[PDB]
Amino acid sequence: SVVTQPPSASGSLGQSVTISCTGTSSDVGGYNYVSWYQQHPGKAPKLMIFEVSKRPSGVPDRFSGSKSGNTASLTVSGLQAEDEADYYCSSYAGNKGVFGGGTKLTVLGQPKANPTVTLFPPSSEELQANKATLVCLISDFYPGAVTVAWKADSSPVKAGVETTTPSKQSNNKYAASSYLSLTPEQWKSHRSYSCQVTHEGSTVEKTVAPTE
Amino acid sequence: EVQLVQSGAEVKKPGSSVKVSCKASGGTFSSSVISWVRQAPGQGLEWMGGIIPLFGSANYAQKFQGRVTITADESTSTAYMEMTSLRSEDTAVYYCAKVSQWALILFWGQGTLVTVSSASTKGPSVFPLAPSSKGTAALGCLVKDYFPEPVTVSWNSGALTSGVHTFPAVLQSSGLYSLSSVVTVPSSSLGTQTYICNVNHKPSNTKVDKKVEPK
Amino acid sequence: HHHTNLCPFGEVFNATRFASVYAWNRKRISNCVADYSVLYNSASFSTFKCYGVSPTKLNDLCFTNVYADSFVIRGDEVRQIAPGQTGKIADYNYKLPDDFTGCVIAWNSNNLDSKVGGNYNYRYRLFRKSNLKPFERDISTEIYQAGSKPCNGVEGFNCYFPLQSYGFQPTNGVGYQPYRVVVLSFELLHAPATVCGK
Amino acid sequence: AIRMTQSPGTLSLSPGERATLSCRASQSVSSSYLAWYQQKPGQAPRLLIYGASSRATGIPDRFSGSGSGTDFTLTISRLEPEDFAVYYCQQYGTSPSWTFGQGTKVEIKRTVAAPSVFIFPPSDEQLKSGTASVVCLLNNFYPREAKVQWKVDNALQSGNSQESVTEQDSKDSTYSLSSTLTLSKADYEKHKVYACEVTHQGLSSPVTKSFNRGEC
Amino acid sequence: EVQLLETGGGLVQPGRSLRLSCAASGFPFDDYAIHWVRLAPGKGLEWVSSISWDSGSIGYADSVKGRFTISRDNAKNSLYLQMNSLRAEDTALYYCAKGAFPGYSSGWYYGLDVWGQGATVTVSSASTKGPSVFPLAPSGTAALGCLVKDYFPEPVTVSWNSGALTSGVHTFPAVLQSSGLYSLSSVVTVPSSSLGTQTYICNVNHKPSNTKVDKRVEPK
Ligand SMILES: *[C@@H]1O[C@H](CO[C@@H]2O[C@@H](C)[C@@H](O)[C@@H](O)[C@@H]2O)[C@@H](O[C@@H]2O[C@H](CO)[C@@H](O[C@@H]3O[C@H](CO[C@H]4O[C@H](CO)[C@@H](O)[C@H](O)[C@@H]4O)[C@@H](O)[C@H](O[C@H]4O[C@H](CO)[C@@H](O)[C@H](O)[C@@H]4O[C@H]4O[C@H](CO)[C@@H](O)[C@H](O)[C@@H]4O)[C@@H]3O)[C@H](O)[C@H]2NC(C)=O)[C@H](O)[C@H]1NC(C)=O
Ligand SMILES: [Cl-]
Repeated sequence: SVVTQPPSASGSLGQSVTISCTGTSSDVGGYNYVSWYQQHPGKAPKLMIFEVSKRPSGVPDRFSGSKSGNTASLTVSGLQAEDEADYYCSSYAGNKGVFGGGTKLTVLGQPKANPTVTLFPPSSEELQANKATLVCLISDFYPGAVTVAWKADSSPVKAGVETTTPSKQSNNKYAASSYLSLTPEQWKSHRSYSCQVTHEGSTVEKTVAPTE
Repeated sequence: EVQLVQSGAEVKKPGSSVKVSCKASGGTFSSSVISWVRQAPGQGLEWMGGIIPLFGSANYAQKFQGRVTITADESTSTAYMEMTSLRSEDTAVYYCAKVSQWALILFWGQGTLVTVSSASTKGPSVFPLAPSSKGTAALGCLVKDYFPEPVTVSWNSGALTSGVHTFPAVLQSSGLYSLSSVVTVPSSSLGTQTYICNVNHKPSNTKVDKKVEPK
Repeated sequence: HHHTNLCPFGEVFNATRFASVYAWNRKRISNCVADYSVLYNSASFSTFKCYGVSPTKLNDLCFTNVYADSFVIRGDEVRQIAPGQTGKIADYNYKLPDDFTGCVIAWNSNNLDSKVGGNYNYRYRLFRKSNLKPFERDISTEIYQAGSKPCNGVEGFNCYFPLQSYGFQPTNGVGYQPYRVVVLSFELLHAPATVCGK
Repeated sequence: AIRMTQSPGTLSLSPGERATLSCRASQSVSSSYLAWYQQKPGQAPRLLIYGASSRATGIPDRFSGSGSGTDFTLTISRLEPEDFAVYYCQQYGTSPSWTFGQGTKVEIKRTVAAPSVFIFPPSDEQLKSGTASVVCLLNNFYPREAKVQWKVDNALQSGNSQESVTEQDSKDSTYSLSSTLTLSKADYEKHKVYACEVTHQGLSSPVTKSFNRGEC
Repeated sequence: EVQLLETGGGLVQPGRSLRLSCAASGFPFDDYAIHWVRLAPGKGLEWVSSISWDSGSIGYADSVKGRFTISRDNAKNSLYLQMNSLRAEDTALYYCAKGAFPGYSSGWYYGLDVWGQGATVTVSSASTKGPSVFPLAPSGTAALGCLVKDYFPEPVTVSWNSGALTSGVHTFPAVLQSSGLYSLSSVVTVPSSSLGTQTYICNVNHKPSNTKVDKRVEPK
């Protein structure tokens, strides 16, 4: 990366935050052609600023850009939840361009949301294939931190557990999933299996059974 | 930085010649068109001629082709206007005006008064313009036959300023100047108020106070 | 001394108004002499960059022809008036060749082009299909159809007018103030020497 | 030769009005080499505009120059008192060949005021020296046009009189004029009736003031 | 509308080659310049290559110079990127982007305002592996879905009822299992009363392995 950028930044809901972008005298410091891009998870980058401070049609006046030397800056005021995204700066560099390393913005002061949890037993098609997979789907929660625990009856389950890293969905909330691998014999050996989802000190527990 | 300084005023007798100078500072002299402009009293501006010092080829208006020669000296950045066979119609202020090839602005000197007259420095005679007996009356002073300009006229040592009209002097055919200064007062105060005009002529060191009384 | 005329450089550097960069003015200077010391001894210039010629040596050289291009651009754009440079102005407005021989002269003109009166509407070309060749001039004002619907000669959603004003009226930073630029191109060809120093 | 003719000769306006001065050229003149000058009485000309439209140092923005080809114009958007003066245009260039316009005088408009006329006999002390000066005074009139005819024994004089006019008065916007008839003592004693006749727009009829040499 | 669509992503072994394509519509391709920008995992946007309208001006980043070749066919409104000698660092999501105005560098001057969705390119010696699709049967709303288990590489695309069912649909990010295979599950929430009425069919598509499965999810 030729243009450095702080990996993260933060600010409170309704307040402001500044994201800097430091290059050299041949790109950011050589021209007034610094752009800013917003990328929400799963979407293409959106142009927010061009020529240091100009806004495309449709970009709110909460976003303003400035420059002072080799360091450009983006200021987001009236911080809202949808503002949580990645922000990259761009600059002409003489018959080429360059992007900053990128900055992940976190908007603090949000209401916590507990997750929705759905636990699926192994399908009859998978059991017929001498396989068994429990599926535990976790959605609609904020912030992203979450702890998943599997239980066979009331005792903890050791291995066969695969869990995502929580990621953001379309409505700026997090989603995660955990998979428990079992042999068909193990699945029918215990009376029930449980998925314990602990998030911000509160626990959600869903349970499935072979017979039920 | 650019500045044009002309030589001092001159008094020439008819038939003689005069060579006015114009020193330029600032480096734009050589690459300039340096002209001479003339303004006779009560008249407009008249371009006499000009020269480019790099080439030394002067050009002249038709009116001045005969008796005016314009030269330029690059070594000293000075232009000259020499006029021979001076006549009283040549009494004027003479300006050098210059245009650099690098700009469109014009640079002007301060002007050089050239008076063509055969008179020496002389103080003025002061005669009364007495108010007539036959609601406001007019009185004045005739300040006649002085050289050169100027004269100052006050009334009652500056205590009387309202209604005073001091006219610009005229160059008489004799070569001496003459001007009148009048004032209008109430005819009722002609016998009660004393009116004295104070003429001062610094070139000749002449102070004259004349009492203007009714006839 | 062979050509007995003074080069009329005044109507280039000293004009009341300059042209917009997209429609840059060019005056051809031929058969005349000029005391260039008046130029390179001036302190009124914030930019005096020569290429292929020494500024203090202009009186020692003779040239077959001299070209004087003049226009107004933003301050931060003056560095694009140089060989090898790129940018909105160099690509779409005024472009110097890689082998340019001449001088780029610029000075701040906020006092002339950003006066409280106004009416001086300086503009530039936002976009062009291909970059300008060196010393190419484009004064087209054709509305560009960037979308699917024909424009019929009016601005619109994807119907862009190719020119835009600089917006010099308000007070802005020095980098955003108007700068007058004169580009002297000295051509030493096989023709006789006409424009000399003195 | 190029001839620059200005119009009008005199421009009579009030403070706060807009002044439009014309400068016509006999040929096409480059607008890079046309200037305007302001001149107040007793002062050297003040460069106002150069290059058709550039303001010299210190010139207020209410002065604007324009035009091209053969028609040039100086516009004073709002006349201040200090603006009433004479304005010259000038054609120049990078060759020694310049011309000026004959000028335009911008003066204060005012109601017509007739002149008060006074005649003054030569003083006795002056007559001791052999010369007689007869002074005719035209006081506080408007407009400036006025005729002064000298009559000596009802014989109309010419060639022996000199006139002087004051500049327009800053208070009442009037002019004043003095005509001085000069005769030798020998001529002055040959004749009896001395009169100056004054013609002016503010007078229904020419006014004559006179005296008989020797009467009290 | 103005649009850019990338195609040609997939799996490729180190040292081998892969070709990307970008289709353009809604604007006059014939006089614009287009650029490629990639997004590597754990890194930021990186400019890759540019090409002018007439292919007269071509630029490359120093990381890809000598290995990538950009080219265009204005008659087909298409832009190509030939990627040779691919390394592990070349694994990224490759975007096709342009500026609002014509001009080679005008996308840098005024910004890249139209981007494509991107095309994933995965450089790995691991071989392709197609997924097994199992239904997740539902047991006044109910949640059903289907499980896309054990596949490589990313990504898979899941739709419901050939894309007719989009309301209530949530397809989750995939796990990278210790075995090295990805597993993912897509779930839709539907009203309880329509279980015996509406037919629910998940459409899994894993282009690397040419896998196209239509699995019906019905109650137990
Ligand atoms: C068209 O061209 C016109 C002519 O330009 C001149 O002539 C051409 C041939 C060429 O040589 C030019 O280089 C040359 O300037 C333009 O008119 C000229 O415009 C100039 C810039 O606007 C202007 O110069 C300024 O003048 C002021 C004041 O003048 C002095 O003299 C008068 C008497 O004549 C005194 O009453 C004053 O007190 C002044 O002393 C002057 O202060 C400015 O100079 C500053 O900068 C200089 C270096 O560039 C310094 O030498 C100087 O000290 C001064 O101060 C600097 O330093 C200070 C610290 O000591 C600091 O405080 C300050 O901020 C400065 O940094 C300046 O030179 C000309 O006077 C003017 N000429 C005429 C005749 O009007 C015209 O603008 C052009 N028109 C267009 C449309 O382009
Ligand atoms: Cl003349």
